[PDB]
Amino acid sequence: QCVNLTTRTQLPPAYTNSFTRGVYYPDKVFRSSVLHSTQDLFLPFFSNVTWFHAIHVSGTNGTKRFDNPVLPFNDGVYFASTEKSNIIRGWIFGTTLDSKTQSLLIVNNATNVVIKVCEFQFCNDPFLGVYYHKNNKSWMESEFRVYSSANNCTFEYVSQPFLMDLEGKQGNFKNLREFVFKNIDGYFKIYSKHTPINLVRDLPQGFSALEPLVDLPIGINITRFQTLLALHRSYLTPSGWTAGAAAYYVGYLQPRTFLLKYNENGTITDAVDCALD
Amino acid sequence: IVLTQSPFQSVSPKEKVTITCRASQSISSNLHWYQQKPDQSPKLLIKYASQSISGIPSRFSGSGSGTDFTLTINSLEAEDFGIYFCQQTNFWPYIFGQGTKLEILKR
Amino acid sequence: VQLVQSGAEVKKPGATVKISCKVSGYSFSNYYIHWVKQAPGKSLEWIGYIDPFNGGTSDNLKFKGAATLTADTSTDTAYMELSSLRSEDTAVYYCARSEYDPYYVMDYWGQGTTVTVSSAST
Amino acid sequence: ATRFASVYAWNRKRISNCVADYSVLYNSASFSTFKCYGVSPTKLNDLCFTNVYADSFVIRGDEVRQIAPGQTGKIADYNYKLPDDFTGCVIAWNSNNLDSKVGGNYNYLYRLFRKSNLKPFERDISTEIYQAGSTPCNGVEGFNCYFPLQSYGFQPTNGVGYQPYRVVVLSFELLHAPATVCGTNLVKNKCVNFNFNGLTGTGVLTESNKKFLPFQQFGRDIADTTDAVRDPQTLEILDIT
Amino acid sequence: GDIQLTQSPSSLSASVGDRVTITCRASQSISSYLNWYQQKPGKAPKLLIYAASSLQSGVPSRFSGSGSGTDFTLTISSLQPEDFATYYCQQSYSTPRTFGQGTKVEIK
Amino acid sequence: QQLVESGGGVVQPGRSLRLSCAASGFTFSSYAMHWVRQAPGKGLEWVAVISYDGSNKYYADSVKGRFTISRDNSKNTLYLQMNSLRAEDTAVYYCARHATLMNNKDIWGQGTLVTVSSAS
Ligand SMILES: *[C@@H]1O[C@H](CO)[C@@H](O[C@@H]2O[C@H](CO)[C@@H](O)[C@H](O)[C@H]2NC(C)=O)[C@H](O)[C@H]1NC(C)=O
Ligand SMILES: *[C@@H]1O[C@H](CO)[C@@H](O)[C@H](O)[C@H]1NC(C)=O
Repeated sequence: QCVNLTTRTQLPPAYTNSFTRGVYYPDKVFRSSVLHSTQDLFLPFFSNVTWFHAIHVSGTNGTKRFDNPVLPFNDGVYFASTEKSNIIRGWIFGTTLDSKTQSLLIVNNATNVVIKVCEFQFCNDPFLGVYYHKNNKSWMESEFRVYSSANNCTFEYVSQPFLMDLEGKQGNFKNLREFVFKNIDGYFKIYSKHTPINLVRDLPQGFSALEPLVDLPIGINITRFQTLLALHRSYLTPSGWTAGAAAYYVGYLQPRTFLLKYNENGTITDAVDCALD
Repeated sequence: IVLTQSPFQSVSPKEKVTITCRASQSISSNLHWYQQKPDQSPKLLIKYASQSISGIPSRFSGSGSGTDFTLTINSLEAEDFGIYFCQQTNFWPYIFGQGTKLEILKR
Repeated sequence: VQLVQSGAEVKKPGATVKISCKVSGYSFSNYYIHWVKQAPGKSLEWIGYIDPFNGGTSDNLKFKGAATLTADTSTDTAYMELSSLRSEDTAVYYCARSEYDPYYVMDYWGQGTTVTVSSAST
Repeated sequence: ATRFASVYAWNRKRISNCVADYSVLYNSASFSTFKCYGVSPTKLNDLCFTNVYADSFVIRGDEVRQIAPGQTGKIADYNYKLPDDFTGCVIAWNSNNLDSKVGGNYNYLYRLFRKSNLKPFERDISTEIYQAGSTPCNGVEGFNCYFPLQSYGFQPTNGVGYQPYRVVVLSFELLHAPATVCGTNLVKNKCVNFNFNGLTGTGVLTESNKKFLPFQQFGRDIADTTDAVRDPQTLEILDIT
Repeated sequence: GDIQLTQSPSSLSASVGDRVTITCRASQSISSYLNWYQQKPGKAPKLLIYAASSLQSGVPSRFSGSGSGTDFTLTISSLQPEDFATYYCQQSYSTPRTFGQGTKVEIK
Repeated sequence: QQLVESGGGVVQPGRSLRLSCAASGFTFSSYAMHWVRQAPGKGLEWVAVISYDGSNKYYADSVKGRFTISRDNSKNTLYLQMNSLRAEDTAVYYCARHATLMNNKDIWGQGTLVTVSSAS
């Protein structure tokens, strides 16, 4: 496969300000209405967050802009998206983005996400292709439009889908979805959340608590990555690609000391950075 | 996969005696029959349930049908009798016969 | 032709006994060795089979004495170590010559070795 | 499993990150030749492993004694090679009621020749022609050269020595990697030493109504003591006093 | 040059219960690399003997091969009413392979 | 288990006609495969080999017409293009295998007629 459409586009990365955001639970220990303080990797408040767009229509007619770059992992990574209609599935996290290293391949193929830690060959323009089988009338997902080779694989896992819809809501939710990715001490841990948002694009003032999903033996350093996509085929109209619109949020983590206020039920609301001002 | 034997078998010289080896559920055709003289090492009478080791007189036979394996000795003699065993075959461990003491009357 | 078994043992409960089965009269690496116990008033009991050339342990759990069989190939001996001796471990121990191939008779044995596990002294 | 391959292309399954059910292995007891190494089979229930290799194949009822770590004969010479220093167990039983079929079973194969003895644990799927004599056959068959592979002949008309064994071999190791594959009743209101999930302490365990979030493990108090823990086997909130 | 085969006789009209020896001779010394085939005219050539001295599944010992070197022998015994067909020998010693010209055993 | 052949027919001389033969039951891949010829009333004459386990192609020099042979291994199929035709090659062909003292794999196709003539 490795079908590719770079479609490079100009303009500066549109930034934003994470007000109170990216506060997960950095322990399993249940605490109630106490102020706990740790210095750990987080996304510090009032931070510069890049509102990127994987597919971006700027209207004249059509003009879908596929920009999503390979991005360094740096210290840690934060992620956020709305995507009432999912176009986002997983991420390619790795180092060489090639063989010679392992590869973190998260595919939330409906409905069983098959997390994969393997050695792949990722193409120049990787993303998940989706088509129509005509047998059983089902939309399959061609997974090798992402990567050519799959071999040597070190690890495999399956779970209930992290990406989840609700819909029926004609908006007013947008189903804002956040995922935090932190790679330490042999455990690369995943965090999640689902939130309604009525605002047009950017984030509210509310706090988002992210529980750890799975704590997995990863043992690889991931210095760079890119997201994944779900596109399809169309048929004769004046091939089809770039289903809907796609945009998401990315910011990098950083060691900071937060004071954590648990609730009577252990639901952290107020967190405060010490070094902020 | 456990085998069952009958506790004691009471017959006299010249009469034929049949001592069963009865295994729950499946059997393996092969089976191994053992003659234990009191406080003496049992000696193998029947190997494979179709053959007797060299030097073993011809009154000694073995066989099986269905879930059963018979030790069948013809023309008994007062010299011969002793407690009889079978051994299961394969199936991970071999459960040895509970044992059946052969008594011979007419003394 | 010859499996010679070490003298009888008497050991206090929970203790250990290793008994030897020495071999002669055939080719010692051409035959597996079964170890068989028989209790007071009770039947033959197979604890395990070993290999002369390698490990062969397929110990039926039965009475759990952490049993390990070792072959010393130089002397053509087979060994049986039985730990956590229990009041019902008091029984005669036979070693049994088996075929190297999947066939499994014991045609020739040792003579038996009695081990008494009793808190009472000899 | 329903379908084991032959020994020329034996299947290998790297297994880790799970728990061992070693009990029913011994409780199976329908298995012809079941031997082990490393340390005793009763001892291996808990003594556990970083990364195991479960590889299986089907061989003949006579050649299985060739399968032993450090022996000779065809299966260990050119087909499948146990190493010089080995840990695992050889598990062997008959599958005569499945494999050997009337009308003949010739699905199964093996390699009969190769120009060297086989390196340990490395299969040989290369079905090219070996040239025993010096006359080059060069891919096609001919003289001084034979075909590499051969079938077995399985029918239930075979004797007991010619019955197919589905030999599965388990091989083990130990590394800087942790034991990724590895094999007490609750007391309420009693001073009792304890361990939960490796967390250790001594306290009085009681029923408690404080309500965790699911992913959580411990509770804690103001003083960084371990105040409340959740029973892993049956989820319940247990105080520690 | 090529390896010549010599199949003799190239036909033999036979009767019930015979023991026909269909000879395939060779121009060179071939170890055992010779075969035999059943062909009723229009069928597929059903292999009878492989390596000139070994029987085949489905084919009982009414056929029986032997010979080596130059001389190879088809030992048909107790000739059956289905065995009357066109048969063939076969080298596999060198390249090119040649086959015999055929021997049609047929009802007298 | 089974071999199927491409369609035979009447072809003018000097032309070319690719021969397809697909396997079933067990693969082509691990074995070799052959072609042989039977003219009506004539003996079975070997034509050409294929050897997938390396790669090599041998032809009969008796009929040396560059009848090219190669594979479609992933379809268990084999292709020999009838090149440089001449009328005495008008015959039936078979897909073949030789038991070379090791195997018993001699499996034969159904047979299709190649015809080399200007008269259809
Ligand atoms: C993390 O992966 C990076 C590879 O991207 C490794 O960092 C490299 O380290 C060498 C020095 O040994 C530098 O010369 C390279 O420039 C580094 N890479 C980059 C991209 O800057 C590093 O080894 C890995 N982590 C660990 C703990 O080894
Ligand atoms: C964030 O970017 C703005 C420009 O959009 C710049 O003025 C500001 O200094 C930056 N701050 C940080 C912390 O990156």
